[PDB]
Amino acid sequence: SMEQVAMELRLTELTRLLRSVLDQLQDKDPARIFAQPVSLKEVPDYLDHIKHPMDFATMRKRLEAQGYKNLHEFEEDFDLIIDNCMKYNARDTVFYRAAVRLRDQGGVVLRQARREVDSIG
Repeated sequence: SMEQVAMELRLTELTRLLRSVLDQLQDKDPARIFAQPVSLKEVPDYLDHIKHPMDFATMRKRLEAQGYKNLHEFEEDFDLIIDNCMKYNARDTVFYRAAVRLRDQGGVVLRQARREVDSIG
């Protein structure tokens, strides 16, 4: 149908907007602490602590399969990256501090993406 195709053009455009959001959020992590999954070879107990691991490469794979239906789902994944880090790592670590900075900095980007999604439909 024509409706299904119109829908698919909107998801494609949302995917387009979310890709730009993702790049902007990832720039706020120049150390690349959040680029890749936590290694289970290097942190063998990780899944005993963290039930839903997340990272920017995993988000990108979902993104390119158009697996984000709306901004809320994309934000959920971003929040996992931060929230998992802040639990597993203590307050006085470079990792925890990097998460705080990414949250703070990403907030600005997410604030305007929400306006852009509502605005453009």
